[PDB]
Amino acid sequence: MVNPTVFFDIAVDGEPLGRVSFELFADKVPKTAENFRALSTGEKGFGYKGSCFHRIIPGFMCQGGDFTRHNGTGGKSIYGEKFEDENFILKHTGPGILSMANAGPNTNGSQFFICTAKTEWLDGKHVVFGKVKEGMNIVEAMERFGSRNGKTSKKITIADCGQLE
Amino acid sequence: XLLVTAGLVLA
Repeated sequence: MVNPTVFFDIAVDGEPLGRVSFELFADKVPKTAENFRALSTGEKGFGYKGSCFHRIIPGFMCQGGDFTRHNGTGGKSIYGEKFEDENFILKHTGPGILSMANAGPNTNGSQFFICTAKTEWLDGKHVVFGKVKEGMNIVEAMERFGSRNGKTSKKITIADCGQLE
Repeated sequence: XLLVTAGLVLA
């Protein structure tokens, strides 16, 4: 088998920016990788398509995945509202790391963040499950619309998404 | 600080 690859087509105020592809580490965190994969295809009847990155802090990360409230308070996994921290084998080693947002131990839903720098203080607390495969330049472009407090100056949305391989 | 939470964003 091979690790699945998913893509997001990002738009800024409705204008297409570009595509970012991610490799999901199903071989190390199969349950977490599967949750993200299924939310990207929308196969369970809900998902990331049309949602926004509600919090972007330059030099830190881009956060998104709240497809229900769109403000950081919502979203849900494909296993129910929340699921356990699978493992902490992988670390936040640098730009491009894909990791799960949470509200403490065992509270994974649908929210995630893409790191734009090494964030070692999150190691052991947030489950790393993938990495940017192509399109890191689109992620860098995304940062331009963020701020120190996280509010974006333009609406950044996932116009389309799905599985490539 | 620099955390990534869902609901109560901390310092």
